[PDB]
Amino acid sequence: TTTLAFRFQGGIIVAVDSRATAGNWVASQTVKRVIEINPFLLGTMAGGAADCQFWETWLGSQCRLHELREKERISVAAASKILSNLVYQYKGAGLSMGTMICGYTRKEGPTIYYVDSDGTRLKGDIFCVGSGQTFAYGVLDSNYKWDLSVEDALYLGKRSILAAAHRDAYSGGSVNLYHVTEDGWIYHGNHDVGELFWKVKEEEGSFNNVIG
Amino acid sequence: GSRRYDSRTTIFSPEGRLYQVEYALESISHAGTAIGIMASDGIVLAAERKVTSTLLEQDTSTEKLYKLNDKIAVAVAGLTADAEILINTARIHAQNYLKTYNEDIPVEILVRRLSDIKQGYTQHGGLRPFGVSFIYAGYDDRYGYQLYTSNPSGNYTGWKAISVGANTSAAQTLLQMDYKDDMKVDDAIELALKTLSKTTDSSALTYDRLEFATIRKGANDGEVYQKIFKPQEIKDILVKTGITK
Amino acid sequence: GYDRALSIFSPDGHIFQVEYALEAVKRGTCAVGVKGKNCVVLGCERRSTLKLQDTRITPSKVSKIDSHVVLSFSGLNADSRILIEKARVEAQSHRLTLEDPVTVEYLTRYVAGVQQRYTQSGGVRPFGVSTLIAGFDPRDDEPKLYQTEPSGIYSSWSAQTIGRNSKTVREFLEKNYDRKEPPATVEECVKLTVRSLLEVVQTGAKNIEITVVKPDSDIVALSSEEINQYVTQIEQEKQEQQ
Amino acid sequence: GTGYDLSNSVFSPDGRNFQVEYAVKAVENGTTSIGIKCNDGVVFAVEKLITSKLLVPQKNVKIQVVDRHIGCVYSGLIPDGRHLVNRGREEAASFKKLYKTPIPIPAFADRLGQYVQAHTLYNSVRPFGVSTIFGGVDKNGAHLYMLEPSGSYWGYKGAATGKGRQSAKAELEKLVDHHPEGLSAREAVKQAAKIIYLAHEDNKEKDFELEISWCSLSETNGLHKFVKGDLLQEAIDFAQKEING
Amino acid sequence: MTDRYSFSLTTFSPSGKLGQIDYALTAVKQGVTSLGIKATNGVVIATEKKSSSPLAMSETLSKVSLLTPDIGAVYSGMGPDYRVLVDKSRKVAHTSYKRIYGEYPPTKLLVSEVAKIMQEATQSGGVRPFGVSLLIAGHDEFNGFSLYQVDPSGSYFPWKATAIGKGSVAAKTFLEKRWNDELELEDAIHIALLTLKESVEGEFNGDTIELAIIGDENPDLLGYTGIPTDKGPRFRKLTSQEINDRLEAL
Amino acid sequence: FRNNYDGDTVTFSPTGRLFQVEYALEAIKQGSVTVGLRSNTHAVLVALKRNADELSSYQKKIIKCDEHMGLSLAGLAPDARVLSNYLRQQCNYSSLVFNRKLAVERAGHLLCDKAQKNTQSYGGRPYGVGLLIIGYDKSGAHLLEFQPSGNVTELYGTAIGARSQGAKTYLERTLDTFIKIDGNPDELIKAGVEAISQSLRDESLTVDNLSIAIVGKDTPFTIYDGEAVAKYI
Amino acid sequence: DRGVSTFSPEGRLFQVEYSLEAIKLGSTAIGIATKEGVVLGVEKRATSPLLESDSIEKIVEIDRHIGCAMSGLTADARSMIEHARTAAVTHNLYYDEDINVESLTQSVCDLALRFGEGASGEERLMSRPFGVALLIAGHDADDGYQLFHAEPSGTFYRYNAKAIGSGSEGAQAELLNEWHSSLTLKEAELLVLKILKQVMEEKLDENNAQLSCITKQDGFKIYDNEKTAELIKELKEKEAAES
Amino acid sequence: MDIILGIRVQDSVILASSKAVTRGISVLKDSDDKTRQLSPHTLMSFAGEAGDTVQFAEYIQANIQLYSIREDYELSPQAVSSFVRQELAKSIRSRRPYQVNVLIGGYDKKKNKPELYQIDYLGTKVELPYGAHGYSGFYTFSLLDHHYRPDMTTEEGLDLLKLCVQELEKRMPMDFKGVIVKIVDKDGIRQVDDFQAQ
Repeated sequence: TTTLAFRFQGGIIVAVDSRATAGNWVASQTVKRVIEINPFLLGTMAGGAADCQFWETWLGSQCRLHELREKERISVAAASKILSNLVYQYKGAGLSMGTMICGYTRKEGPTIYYVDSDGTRLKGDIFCVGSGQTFAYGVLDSNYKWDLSVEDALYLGKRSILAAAHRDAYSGGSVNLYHVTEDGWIYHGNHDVGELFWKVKEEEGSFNNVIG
Repeated sequence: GSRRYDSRTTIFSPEGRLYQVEYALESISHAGTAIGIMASDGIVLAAERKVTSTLLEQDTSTEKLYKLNDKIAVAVAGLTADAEILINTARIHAQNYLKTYNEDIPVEILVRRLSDIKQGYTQHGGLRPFGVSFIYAGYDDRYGYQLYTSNPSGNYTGWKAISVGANTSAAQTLLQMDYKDDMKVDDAIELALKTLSKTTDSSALTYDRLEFATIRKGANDGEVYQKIFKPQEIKDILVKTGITK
Repeated sequence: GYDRALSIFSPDGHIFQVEYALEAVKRGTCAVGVKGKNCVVLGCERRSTLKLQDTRITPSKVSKIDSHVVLSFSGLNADSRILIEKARVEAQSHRLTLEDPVTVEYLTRYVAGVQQRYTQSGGVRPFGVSTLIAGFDPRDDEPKLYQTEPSGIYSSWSAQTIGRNSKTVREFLEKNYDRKEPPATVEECVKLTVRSLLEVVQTGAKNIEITVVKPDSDIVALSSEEINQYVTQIEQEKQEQQ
Repeated sequence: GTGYDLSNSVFSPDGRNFQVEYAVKAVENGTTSIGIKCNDGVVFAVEKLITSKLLVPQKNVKIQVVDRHIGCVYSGLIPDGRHLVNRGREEAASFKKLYKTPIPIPAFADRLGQYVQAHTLYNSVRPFGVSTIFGGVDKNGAHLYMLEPSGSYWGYKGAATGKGRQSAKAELEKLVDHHPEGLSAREAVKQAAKIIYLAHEDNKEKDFELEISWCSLSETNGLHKFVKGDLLQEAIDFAQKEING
Repeated sequence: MTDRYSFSLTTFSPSGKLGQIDYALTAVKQGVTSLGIKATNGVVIATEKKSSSPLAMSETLSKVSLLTPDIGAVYSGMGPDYRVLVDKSRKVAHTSYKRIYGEYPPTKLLVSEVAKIMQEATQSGGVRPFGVSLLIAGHDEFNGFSLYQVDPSGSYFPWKATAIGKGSVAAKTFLEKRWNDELELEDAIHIALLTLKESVEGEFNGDTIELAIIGDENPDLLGYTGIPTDKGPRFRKLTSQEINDRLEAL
Repeated sequence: FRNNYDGDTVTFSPTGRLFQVEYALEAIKQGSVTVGLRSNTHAVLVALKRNADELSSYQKKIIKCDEHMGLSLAGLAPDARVLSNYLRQQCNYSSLVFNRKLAVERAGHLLCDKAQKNTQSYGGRPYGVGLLIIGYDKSGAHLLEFQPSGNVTELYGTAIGARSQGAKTYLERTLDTFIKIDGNPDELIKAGVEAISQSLRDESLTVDNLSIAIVGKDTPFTIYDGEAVAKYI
Repeated sequence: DRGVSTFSPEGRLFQVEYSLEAIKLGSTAIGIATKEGVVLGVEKRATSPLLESDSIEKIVEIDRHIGCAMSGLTADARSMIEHARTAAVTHNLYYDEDINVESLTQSVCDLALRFGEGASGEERLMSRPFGVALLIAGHDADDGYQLFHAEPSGTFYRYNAKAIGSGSEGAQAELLNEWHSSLTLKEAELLVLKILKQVMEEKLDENNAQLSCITKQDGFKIYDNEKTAELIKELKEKEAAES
Repeated sequence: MDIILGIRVQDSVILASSKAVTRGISVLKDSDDKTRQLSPHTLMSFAGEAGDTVQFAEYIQANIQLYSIREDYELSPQAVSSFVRQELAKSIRSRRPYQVNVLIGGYDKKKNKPELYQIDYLGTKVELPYGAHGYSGFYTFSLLDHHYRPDMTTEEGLDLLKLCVQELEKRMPMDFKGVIVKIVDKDGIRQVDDFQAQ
């Protein structure tokens, strides 16, 4: 499972894999990997299934409550910290969570917080979480450029995922792409790896500079 | 029934303050006097001892003068019983502050805990308030000398000379007049001893019918050295002023 | 016992405890807040005829809740301290959990809930103090002034007065300040506040204490000396009709 | 209106609070129940009043079991009776689990008894106001006990209560005196029916439904049973015989 | 059940009075004559222990209790009130000084504890004070010999010599003259006997009088019949025979 | 006098009724009238829904509590709510734990204890509500009358709410006819609408806001509302 | 004074009745339910020319399709409003769907009885019940648009119109004639204000009224002040042309 | 660990805190302030787990800031330290200890002297001119005792710290990518945005 999210001029690019397995045989090419808390917050699945599921709907209750009662737009800054503080209470209770708390509010701009079961909350432009993460990081890093267009940003994201898909076998059923904007998230379709592999291997010429 | 055997008197009067609290104030004004004088090279405390006789032990005059700290002491006006409960809690509060922040309690900080409990006593339970007023004598290294007072109403103020217990009006009137800010310990004592005389009507006033303490800079400290006088030391100073009364 | 009938309605619909609470306020000191539109001025009376005390051992009229949130009161001293302690715990808890320097309104919601709380439910008796909570919310040039009561209500208010001589200061705010068009100068806002509390204190500038709060933590309390120069000026305006 | 009628957080000048006295008075204007001790058992009977044809015969029952071999009927205030029994059950079960035996009647009596006494030493907890005729057989014989409002209980050999008490007690003592204690359990059923029928003569502006039960060592084989079928028809026959019919 | 009397049952008035206390102070006066002398050469306590029926024994009645091996107490007032407060007084003396600090309590600090209980049962609603006044006499190297009274008020004071119960004013007076700074324990036993003689006659014999002393003691009962670690406790209470014998030489 | 046996739950009378019981009995009458009748195979409740404001909309006031149980109220609605709340909880706990389906008598007894604990403290209270509970178990059909006074009798017929006595007198007469008629619904339902119309004497009868509720051997718990009461007027 | 177990002859505590009197002394709130919308109007009330608008609460959101109007004391309704938000939030967590108008109402009113040191599986600990009634409106998929009147006495009635206030007399009688099964959302707002100006003794303006409605078009929408004034100005023409 | 150094010059406390987190081959994050400002003349720097750090930090800042307003003055470095240690000593007994070991670099602004404190995750308190965490000190105590002796201006402290960091990156196998330097004095907290020989 390999998930990445990077901050750029147009908002946020969030790109994720999907894969469910019975053996090494791909049982379903399908499963969520963005838990859509509400349209303004995303939390991405890379932790325990139940842990992520339980606390992230519960996080949806604290956001909904804050805005209903206090009549104030809740920050990403507030969303991560509510989460981190409860996490430390359920620490050494058997918790496994690796999520990135994504939002793009009026008052902060695009903001991506990495939040783990250790309770750590870090702000960064670039966070990759997984276990094909080091390889996925490579593709992204060598072609990184903050000033970029949303379309070209999507193609770089999806090639990065592919790179990680090919080597690591815990990704690569399908890719789901989402671009997270101010007014909410826009889905950029579901792309099959079979068709996507042959184009990239020829096209990119990274690790493929003499075709292999 | 017994839901109507409730006194219902720890609720407000229309006078802007609880029944029991206002009535309790009267009780104070019918028990011993404490006088607090804050000087420019000490703090002088005088209290007139309520019952003095041979049947009592006359060599004891710590019956209302307790030091809460190394540099904070209080004077009681009210009844022994009422006092003791706040004394013990102020002592601990001193130790909690000391332990947490590595520094001694400031005089107002200490005052403020005691006063929030006094209010509390009527605010939770319905129980009766205290019957004690303190005049606090202390030093802090942020304002110089501080001399304060609290009452069972939970209102507190700072003053440069005040009296509480019986004969507040008479003593306060005289104090405001002779007050200076170039007085020394010894000039204050003389002053104190005059005031006490003018509020007590006697042939003579004796040294064992007084409880006295002053908190001066000292000459064994750059701090403040707390001197608790006992009858025989009261006898000496009475000669020194040449004020026999 | 004491968990019941401290507070109940009459058939006339008055509450006993609330009705005797409002009476402690009229008796006590005087506090007023006048808002500019880029300042908020809080003027306070502290009234003592007995002169044998200092200001530096008598508690201040304006207490800091935060550097950019201030609290003023009229009423019992004892009760007000209880309320002040909650507001500081609520400032720091908010900062911790939502990771935003405080919004002044939320803090009103906490102090007001407590005040509601001891009235509605027994095992505690109500408060006898009314408060003014004022400050600036971050990223605002617009002043905030609130009033909260022992009832536990609150609302936001352009100038407001409580305590002794509420009528007089009220008339003055009605005829000399507008909700529509207030002072736009800091100076004129100071002038107005002094004018209002001077008519009622029945002393000079040595028993009016002015504190001016300009945006986000900028607080300066003008001294007796500074107020006197406006006090002079005021006797001159009044001798155009005398 | 003395606090000896609004509270039981004191002792009275009459050694009992007025409200407990009043419980005793309300048992007597009530419904009739008896209890007949015999040399091998006990028999219970109660008068169930008929006020309408809207009531169903024996689908409302007043004699309720505790355990399986102790039968309880009571006269007086209905709610208080439910609560007493519910308690009676919790004791009985606790005893069976804990000691691995059905509970003795002097034991069972001390357990209910202490609980009736408890509700009579608090100023806001309602007294009981039922008199309970109860009993059964255990491993050293049959026992008939009667429990009162006030927490008073003794063993009985014959017991009577209610509206028709006077009449009931008259017939009942005659028969008990005549007999070694009550003769056979079987004979006692008929006799029991006569008393209840005889007591009904004291209230003919209502009808009755005769209800009997028994608990007998060798004539129920240790169990408490309702008295029905033939055995109920026979007791009726005997009753209508003597009281003319 | 609880929660019906949660208002205090002392309240103030503009005369400042606390109802319960004034009534309870009266009770102390109506007790039997008990006295305390500090002779500044020990401490001597005496009281009357007296029948209340012809077939009541008095050798099953004591008014002298040990609070700890070396602090003793005497009282006037209500019998029950004294036993129950004494249990609680015992409790704190034993658990909080002999385990925590490993030694017997200092008197004055024990005076603070006993006061605090009495003042507490007045401050808390639903209950009353104790209707007794105790005289707590003890000895320590650090403080010398000491004597305090603790009132029903929960106020305290020290008293060179005092008396409470019936014939209070006269008993204290006669005593004050006969009290010297430097006074011999035998003479101080006579003065006590003499006083109690003035309160009662026609039932005054020495075997109905119970006298206890702080000073002389018996090591042989403190498990130091053999070689001592130390001398140990200074309170030792007389038997009747010792009392009667001295009464003859009164 | 008044103040001796009013609010005071700990007191008694030589008669055993306090003021708080007599007011409670009056409170039942100030709710709307509801009548009960049963055979031995069915139990029926006929209840009038009459609004208490001009604009008010009709809502159910017969509440199904379980598959084999329900109640209708007459008296105070908050008081009615708490009891219904405890009874639904009680119904569940018996079914999970003992698989036990309640008979009316058993619930009743439970109900008496609950009121009883609240009449042993000043901070609780007695109620102000009567209830007619119907249920069909394996001992046939049942109708129970629950009273705040703790008097529980299981009856063939009754009425509670205002003007009880119209219906009681009719119900005691048609008694003999109705109890021997088994396996036939329609006659017992029709007879209930006639009974309740003798309770009324000056108050309307509504031909689409009557609500009849039935339980039985061949009937699981159905409330007929609106249209479906027509053919029994 | 008065016990928490001391009834009137009718079964009803002193304290319960007494709350209900204070309700009627509050401000006027009027709600009309059709099957095209529920319109809620209240008088907001300006207590002085220096009291700021929309700092006093009279139109509150329980949820994004659910509103309430209050009458009585404003702080006393706050404990209710809190409980109502909490009930709404929780039901949505558990069941991922909307609370019904009825359900929501019941949950608040169970905890508005209480009072005294009693308990029976219900925790009661208040000194008084609340001094406030609220008209709770919502729309739910099943029953559509509904209006419910909550009494703080633990009593609840289903309604198609109700008015409360000190202006209750005029407004309920007017409401009966005005009521119909459906009529347009714009006609309804205009008509509400008409009824309000009648029971109001003074000139009706937007600095003492706030309007609100509930739509299936876009959920709970407070109909704001600027937009409301322009309707009051039309009101002056239509009303002085029937005269 | 997280390499955390300190040096106390005659007027100031200079504290050096790693600027990177390195995950195999590449630096995953490389913008890392591993220190949190308590107050304008109280700073505390940290090493331990990543999560303990921020959770303790925020809890502690909030408490101190509450004390600052209630008592109406800025709490001493001495007041903070005794507070910090006492909380850490309790946590060890409990299921979850806060496992952050700290350096508190302060200006005592009331008597005008800089103070540096090393307080361990257990509660082991020391005042030091210079100190270090872990295996760092084997190599860098050998350069600091030898080449430095007290009463040396601030710039000399910068050059020494860089020499210490270079030797660490060379010879010890841990990898932490230099230091980001912060100076605590009466003028507050300033960033040294150079680390090139400073």
